[PDB]
Parts: sequence; structure tokens; C-alpha cells
Amino acid sequence: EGFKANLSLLRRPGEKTYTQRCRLFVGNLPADITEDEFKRLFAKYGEPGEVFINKGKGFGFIKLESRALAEIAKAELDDTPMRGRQLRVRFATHAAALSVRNLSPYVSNELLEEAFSQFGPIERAVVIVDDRGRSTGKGIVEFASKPAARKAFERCSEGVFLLTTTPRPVIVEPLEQLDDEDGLPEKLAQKNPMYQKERETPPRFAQHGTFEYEYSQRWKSLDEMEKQQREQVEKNMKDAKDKLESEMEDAYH
Amino acid sequence: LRRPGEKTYTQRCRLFVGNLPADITEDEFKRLFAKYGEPGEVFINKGKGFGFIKLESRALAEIAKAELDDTPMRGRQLRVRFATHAAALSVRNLSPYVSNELLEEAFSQFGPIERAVVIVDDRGRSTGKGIVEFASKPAARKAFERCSEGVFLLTTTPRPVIVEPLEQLDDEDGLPEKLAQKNPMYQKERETPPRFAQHGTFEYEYSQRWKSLDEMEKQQREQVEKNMKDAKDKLESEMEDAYHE
Repeated sequence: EGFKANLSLLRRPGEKTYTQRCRLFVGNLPADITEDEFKRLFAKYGEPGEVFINKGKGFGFIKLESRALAEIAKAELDDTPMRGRQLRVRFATHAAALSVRNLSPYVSNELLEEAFSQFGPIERAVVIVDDRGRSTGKGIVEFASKPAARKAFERCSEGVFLLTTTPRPVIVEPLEQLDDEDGLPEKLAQKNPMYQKERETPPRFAQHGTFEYEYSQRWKSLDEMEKQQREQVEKNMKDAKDKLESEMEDAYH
Repeated sequence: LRRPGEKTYTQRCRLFVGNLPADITEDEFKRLFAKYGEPGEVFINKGKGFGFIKLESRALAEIAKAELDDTPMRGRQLRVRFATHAAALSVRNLSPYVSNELLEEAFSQFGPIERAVVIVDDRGRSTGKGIVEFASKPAARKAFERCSEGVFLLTTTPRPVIVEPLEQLDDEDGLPEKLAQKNPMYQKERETPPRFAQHGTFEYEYSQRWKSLDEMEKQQREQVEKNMKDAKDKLESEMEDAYHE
């Protein structure tokens, strides 16, 4: 296909096609929606991948070839009319992603992928970096399937998985996925009859002498104590970890 | 393409463009983006081979980034990214009844606001955390300084907002192998390949005990949070009593 080859230019070097990162959620679909009509909606974005539709609930999923194509489709189709309803197009939440931590600063995206590839087919692996491009010691591993993610999670929790020379065991947890795009809209927050009551008092600075001020100041102080205490735990445990290493070196000569 | 209630030409509409040829002109840079409507502020550093461009809406900037990134431009592949936001703040201790709109209306006190969002979980419930993006750095700084010094409240319930600079992290480019410094630490770290440590070895025994200490640390941190949640609760009733009249 001519069209397909033209759109294939949007795949990035080393990018795997039709991954979960290429998957779009489409909401507010008509009740009479067919799989062909849904695909016709995405016709301009090349050859479609797996399609899922929940006709009665008015939503579906579609995988496109590359992340770029899915970014274009989302931006072009979101909030467009479809028989009396504005479509809601979002990137689908990843179903098989894991958070990895305790990474050595010398673990790259490629080493992380190559390492986790033993648990099953891998879509992507990324080391989360800061503004200067330095490793945060945290990363994300996205698998093709949920069993492969469970295998990685179960084996890394049970066993000792090491990526570099330094014996730093990778700590593996399911990825906490949060929404900072739609968030908590007022039209939705309004539903609780209590939103009306809390909004009776407008945003403000509390004044010295009031209940609001004394309570809030003491709350901040408790919050500061909480951070100190958390930092102290961290320190105490850093010392315990060091004492462990020293004692381990002596015993294992 | 503009979304309902979306402000135009914000920092969320700003794109970074790297790997530009040395002989690039402001007009050629704009022509590169001509498809994406009327351009906003343009900045170019000709000698360093990069620029910034603001487009009308986030949708337009998303299309431009996706269409122009990794395309050839006289010997090099362009690198198109969303510009890091320079006036964004993390807000916490939010009441579960604070919406994106209330958060924006509240912070609009400190200066012009681009966007404010409450971060929700998979179940659409407030995490008690949010993001506020200002038009300018002085406004973000004002919001940051005032909310640290004073007690800023958004609802009837006296919950002070805690305001911090937004830690901005990269999970798109990450740490590529090609750009890792092959210094001595790298050299030492890369000698041993990825593996599972085996029972009886130093690596295993140490790593297992380290995991155990790490589990204890995590439990202890959770316990601090619980203890302080209890202190915060006793505080609420004490204050309600003290201020009864």
C-alpha cells in the first residue's frame, strides 16, 4: 500500500508498531456503531490494528501504527461531532506497565529493555530522567501482555534481579497511572451537594487570631514534622543498609 | 482544535526545535510551521541550532510535534519536543472537593493563569494533588512565596495548600545508551550483565537482606504518614474545641 508507506514515515527509529502506547480510547460513540464505521473514523491514519468496541456503553479502542499517528488522530478527532455527540478521544491506559526503581545511574533505556525482555515481549522500557538528563533511579517497563508483566513483577519480588555489577536489586511495582489531562472538572465536582457548601467561602489567606489561621499553621507544622520524620527514617535506614554491606563484606570475604 | 475553556498560545502550546541548520532564518523556521496556523512568539539561537515557537492550541502543537519531529532538514533530523514549562507549580493538601476550575480561580490571584488541573486517580477521585501553570515566572514565584509565608485556603475547611515547584521529569527520551557517558563508573557498572543472583552468593545474600531493609523502610515511611494523619485529626478536634467560642 502507497498510503501505508507514506504514513510509516511517522514511526520513530527503534519504535515497535501497534503497541499499547499507540492505543486510543474513543468515547461518546453512537449506540448503532459498527466496527467498519469506527475504522472509517480512523481511515486517514493508515491501516488500523486491533479494534475493540463496547456498543452498549458507547466506547471503543483502536491501535494505530505509531505513537505519532495516534497523537495526530487524538488531536484531530477529539471533541469532534458524531451524530449529536462530541467524541472524547484519549490515549488508553497501559494494561501491562511496571514501575522499576533502585536503578543504578548507569542503566540506560536499552539495558532496561534487554534485561526485562527475558520475562516476555517488550514494547518499551524507559529510564525516568530529570531536567539535566540524569537518571532518577526510576524507570518504566511496558510489556506486550499482562502475564509477562506479572512474570517480571513476581520473579523480581521473589528473586534478586540485578542489572549491573553493583548488587542493586531492582524493585518492581505495578505502574501508578494518574490523570493530569482531564483531572477533576467542576461540572463533575458539582454533583456532590457538598461542593456548593465548601465553595461558600472563597479562596483566601487566613489571618492571625482566627480558627482557620491557628489550625492551618499548626497543620503546616505537623506536615513539616512529617517530612522531617520521613527523612529521618531514610537516614536511619541508609545507615542500616551501610552497616549490612560492611558486615556482608566481612562474612563473605 | 481549541478545546473548551482552553487559553491560546500558552506555554503548553510551545515547542522546542533542535538540530536546526546553521543558516536557518526566522522566516524559514516559521515556514516549517506554516501548516499550523498563525505563529506566536518565535525565539531562535542560530549558533546553537535551536528555537521555540508558540502555536495557537495544544492540539495544533501536538500535530506539529508529531509531524515535524524526526524529519530531515538539510543533513540532520529535527528534534521537536514540548518546551519544559517555566512557570508551573505542584499544589498539594487539596480537599477532594477542589475542581480544576476552583484551583485556577484561586491561583488567578497571583497573576495570569494558563491552566490548573487536579490530579485524579484511575477511579476519577482527587489525589489531593494538582498542577498550576502561570503565564509568567513572577506570578508563579508570587504564588510560591505567598503560599509558603501565609495560609492559603481554597474552601470553607481550613486546609492550607502546600505549593512547591513542579518537578519536571522525562519519560519520553529517558536515558539513551548512545548518550551515556562511558566514564569509569559506567565501565565498572557495565562489566557484569543483567542477571538473577543465586542463593549462597554474596550478591544474593546481600541483595535479599537489602530488600528486607528496603521493605522495613517503606513500612516505616507509611507508619510516619499514619501517625501524622492521627496528629492532624486530633488537631482538627482541638481547634474546633478551642475556637468553639
